[PDB]
Amino acid sequence: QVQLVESGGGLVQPGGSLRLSCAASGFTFSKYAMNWVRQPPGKGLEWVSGIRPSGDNPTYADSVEGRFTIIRDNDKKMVYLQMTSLKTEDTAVYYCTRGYGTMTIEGQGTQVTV
Amino acid sequence: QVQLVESGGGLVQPGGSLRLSCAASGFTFSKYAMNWVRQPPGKGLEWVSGIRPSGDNPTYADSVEGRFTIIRDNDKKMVYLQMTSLKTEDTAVYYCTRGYGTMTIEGQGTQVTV
Amino acid sequence: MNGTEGPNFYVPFSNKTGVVRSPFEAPQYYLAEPWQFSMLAAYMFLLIMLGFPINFLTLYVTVQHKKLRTPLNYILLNLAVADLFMVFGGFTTTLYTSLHGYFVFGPTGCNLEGFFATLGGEIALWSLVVLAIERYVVVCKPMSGENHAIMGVAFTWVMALACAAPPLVGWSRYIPEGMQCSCGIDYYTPHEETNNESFVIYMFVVHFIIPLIVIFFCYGQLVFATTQKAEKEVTRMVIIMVIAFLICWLPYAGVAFYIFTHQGSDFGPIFMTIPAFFAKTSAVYNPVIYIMMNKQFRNCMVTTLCC
Amino acid sequence: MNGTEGPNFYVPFSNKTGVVRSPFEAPQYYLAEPWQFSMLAAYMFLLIMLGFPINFLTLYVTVQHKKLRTPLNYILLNLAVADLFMVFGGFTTTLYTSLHGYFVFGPTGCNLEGFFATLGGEIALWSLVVLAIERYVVVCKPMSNFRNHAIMGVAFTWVMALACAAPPLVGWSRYIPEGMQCSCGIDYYTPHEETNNESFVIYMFVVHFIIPLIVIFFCYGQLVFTVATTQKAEKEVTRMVIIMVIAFLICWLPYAGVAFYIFTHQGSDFGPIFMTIPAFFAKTSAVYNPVIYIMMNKQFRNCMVTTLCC
Ligand SMILES: *[C@@H]1O[C@H](CO)[C@@H](O[C@@H]2O[C@H](CO)[C@@H](O[C@@H]3O[C@H](CO[C@H]4O[C@H](CO)[C@@H](O)[C@H](O)[C@@H]4O)[C@@H](O)[C@H](O[C@H]4O[C@H](CO)[C@@H](O)[C@H](O)[C@@H]4O[C@@H]4O[C@H](CO)[C@@H](O)[C@H](O)[C@H]4NC(C)=O)[C@@H]3O)[C@H](O)[C@H]2NC(C)=O)[C@H](O)[C@H]1NC(C)=O
Ligand SMILES: *[C@@H]1O[C@H](CO)[C@@H](O[C@@H]2O[C@H](CO)[C@@H](O[C@@H]3O[C@H](CO[C@H]4O[C@H](CO)[C@@H](O)[C@H](O)[C@@H]4O)[C@@H](O)[C@H](O[C@H]4O[C@H](CO)[C@@H](O)[C@H](O)[C@@H]4O)[C@@H]3O)[C@H](O)[C@H]2NC(C)=O)[C@H](O)[C@H]1NC(C)=O
Ligand SMILES: *[C@@H]1O[C@H](CO)[C@@H](O[C@@H]2O[C@H](CO)[C@@H](O[C@@H]3O[C@H](CO)[C@@H](O)[C@H](O)[C@@H]3O)[C@H](O)[C@H]2NC(C)=O)[C@H](O)[C@H]1NC(C)=O
Ligand SMILES: *[C@@H]1O[C@H](CO)[C@@H](O[C@@H]2O[C@H](CO)[C@@H](O)[C@H](O)[C@H]2NC(C)=O)[C@H](O)[C@H]1NC(C)=O
Repeated sequence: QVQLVESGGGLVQPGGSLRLSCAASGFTFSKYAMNWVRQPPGKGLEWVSGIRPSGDNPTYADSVEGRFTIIRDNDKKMVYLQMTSLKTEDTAVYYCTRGYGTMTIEGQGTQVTV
Repeated sequence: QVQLVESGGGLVQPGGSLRLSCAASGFTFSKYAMNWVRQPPGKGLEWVSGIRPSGDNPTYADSVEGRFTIIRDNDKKMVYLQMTSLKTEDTAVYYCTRGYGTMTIEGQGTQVTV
Repeated sequence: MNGTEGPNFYVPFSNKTGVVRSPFEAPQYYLAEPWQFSMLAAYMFLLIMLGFPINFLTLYVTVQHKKLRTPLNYILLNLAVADLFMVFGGFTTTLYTSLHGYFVFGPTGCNLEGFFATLGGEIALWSLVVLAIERYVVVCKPMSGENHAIMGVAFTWVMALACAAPPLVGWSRYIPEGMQCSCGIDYYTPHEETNNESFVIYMFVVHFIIPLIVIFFCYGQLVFATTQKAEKEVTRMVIIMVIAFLICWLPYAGVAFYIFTHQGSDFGPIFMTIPAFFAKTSAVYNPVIYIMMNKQFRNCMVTTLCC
Repeated sequence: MNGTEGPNFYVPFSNKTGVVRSPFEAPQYYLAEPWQFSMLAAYMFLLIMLGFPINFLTLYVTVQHKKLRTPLNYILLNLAVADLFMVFGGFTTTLYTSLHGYFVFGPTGCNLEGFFATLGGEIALWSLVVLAIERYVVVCKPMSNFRNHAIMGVAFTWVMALACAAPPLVGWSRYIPEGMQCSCGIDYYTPHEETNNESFVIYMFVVHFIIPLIVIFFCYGQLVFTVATTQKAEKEVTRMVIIMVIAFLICWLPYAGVAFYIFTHQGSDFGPIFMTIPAFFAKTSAVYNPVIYIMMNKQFRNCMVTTLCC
């Protein structure tokens, strides 16, 4: 029975910083990949970042190219998104999806209001 | 070059009467049938009445069953719609269509406001 | 309000209920039961299914052999060509339309269905005119081979396009028939501007009566050794080819006239669709005779198959 | 990302551009050129076109004649049945999907395509296992006076083929659009651990590939030292069993290879043409099998013409 926690996030300074979390539970974590996807208040979901099961090669969108950075912990079953040099348009609800897709398990995420 | 006139019609008493006209020009008139179709201000076209090329058998909608009556003049190329015992919902723009269909050639029409 | 006329179409169903719609927009399942549309596709599948192999074999075998260059074989190759034009040009469209229940392709989609349906019948008709004349020249011996045959085969396409092309030109028109799955000449609406009224006369005169006259005019001549036995069986096959053509196309041609005479009358979607789809057996039955009756061919067919 | 995974599907194309969509919703013309989808339908048409007549004739002729009741004919009728199940069950769906460019039917539409594609191959595979064992019993003569037994061995093929093809429909493993998103097959792409398709791929490559091929070459290895008139007819038909395998190997290896390649290199960089080419190539299984049965077996050919030329 799958359970993805969506810890980390809140009110942050324009041009500040914030570290997100995603505690995975109820599946072979290291056996597949995880992504980050956000919900802007207005437009549809933006695929933020992604990373392979091993964690070797992370991938980022052009929107958050270099500013954001992704890393995962296989032992603890966690996925992080260290967001730096934020912007007003980064305000969104962040979800951590499985596989390589924008299909969001659970919900709620984390309202990162910049 | 086809030309259907849309004479007859105007402001009428609730429960009054009115005789419509439809002068046909630019086709073999008696070789075709003709219909009457109205445009209610709100909903789509209502097929009012119809009649065969010979004029033997006229057909009326349940809406205007018995109240309205249709007749045509092959010699003069005219189609009439004697409307009697009118109602508020009879308020519409009346068109006289060819064939057996609600497809209206561009026409002046006749705004019969009851 | 027996039928429902539109710009493109004519639906044989009263729009008193309000249900009637264009067959170039939505499916026409209010006309007939939805399973009957599947039954069309089922029937129409088997026409395509037995269409290609029988015709392609008949096309291949005839061309492959340097022999088989008798007028009979030229015409029955010409049919094998036209029958494949029917299958791939026409039957494909109507089989797909039967699934959806309406010409989802559009008005142009209707033209394809009606065009090759018209060609198929006319190329079969004008071919029987050729076969009628050809046996008169040899049997009765009025005027004492290869090149002459190819001229008479080109004749069939010249006359068939005289019938099938003008609808596409815009004199007359192809319009969905019956269940709104097949297409054919407009016998329904006068559409005087299109002038399809005059075409129907032209068609029933030039592309029906005149052919049938020439056929029975030649057949009337033959009312009063071994090569003549081979002549007889092949000249008998010409009769069987006509017998089949008459059984096939009369019903559709009859209903086509019935509607043309009784325009705006009370007739359902099954009225026309049954003999219309029945007449699409023209693609398959023709070569089956050419195999069945003609022994000379059958032998060579097996030669090609069993190399 | 390299590929784009979804609930139902996995598209072998990066969704960096934003263009990627579900093949159970919109057409997948961003994967390959739209004419290539028409080329699929063209190819896939001819499979249906030559599928029914060759198989139906092979089905009819065999049943019509009271003769032709040798184990060979039972199996090659069984194929003629399965090949028609392929044509009407599978090929129809993929030919229609090729037109639209996506499974407009839906996830259930994908199951049909993948099911009869899996049956076709497995019923062809397990039939070659039967043919391998059958000629060992007669030629090498291990068991004397032991030739209804055939019908039991034909029922064997369907028992094993459904062991492979059914579970995806049950929900262990799954059928998923492959390559251009026109065919369907077993999920080699996503781990799908909840579905457990990872374990199925082992099960499939073990039980429904390796074990069959072993039994085939195990029997073929017996007739290495080996190789009256009925034995000449045996030889040609035993040679046809070899040609039947040779064809099967040429047909199914490429797809089976790519299936393994993707299973090994899950999430790697591979385009839609990678899998679709050998996948559609492997759908010739419906047509080639009977063509051999006509071509090589003289006994049948004669009877075929008898039925045609009544
Ligand atoms: C490949 O990558 C592309 C990248 O774009 C991706 O496309 C996106 O797919 C996602 C699906 O995961 C789409 O997200 C949805 O968009 C909905 C709106 O989309 C239309 O409208 C917008 C404008 O608003 C247009 O720009 C767009 O073109 C569309 O026409 C949006 O409504 C969805 O979000 C709502 O619903 C979800 C699910 O229930 C919910 O979780 C959200 O919270 C949200 O609901 C909100 O709720 C509040 C409270 O009730 C309500 O007040 C508020 O109005 C709602 N929010 C909104 C926005 O109305 C969802 O985000 C996304 O649109 C696609 N992008 C594009 C370009 O349209 C593909 O899916 C990827 N391909 C694959 C298959 O991998
Ligand atoms: C068989 O008979 C049925 C009987 O209804 C016909 O169906 C009607 O067809 C007419 C064709 O013109 C439609 O008329 C048009 O309706 C539009 C709005 O319809 C939608 O919105 C209304 C609410 O506003 C809904 O109730 C309705 O269900 C629809 O969803 C109008 O916007 C159109 O007006 C515009 O065009 C006319 C053209 O004459 C102009 O005069 C106007 O000024 C304006 O520009 C128009 O009136 C009608 O809506 C249809 N009804 C139905 C069922 O919705 C079939 O067409 C007929 N079938 C055949 C084959 O003939
Ligand atoms: C998309 O697929 C490609 C392969 O088709 C992925 O590329 C692979 O990336 C990994 C990680 O960087 C490479 O592994 C490493 O290779 C180096 C050099 O050989 C080796 O020294 C390391 O120990 C490690 O094995 C891998 O070689 C590479 N494959 C090739 C040959 O290109 C790519 O990561 C995928 N993209 C994503 C982000 O999904
Ligand atoms: C629909 O067609 C039927 C015929 O199929 C028409 O019925 C005929 O009506 C005329 C009078 O107009 C009678 O003289 C005939 O005897 C009727 N025929 C029979 C035997 O039913 C009918 O009128 C048509 N409907 C309309 C209104 O066009």
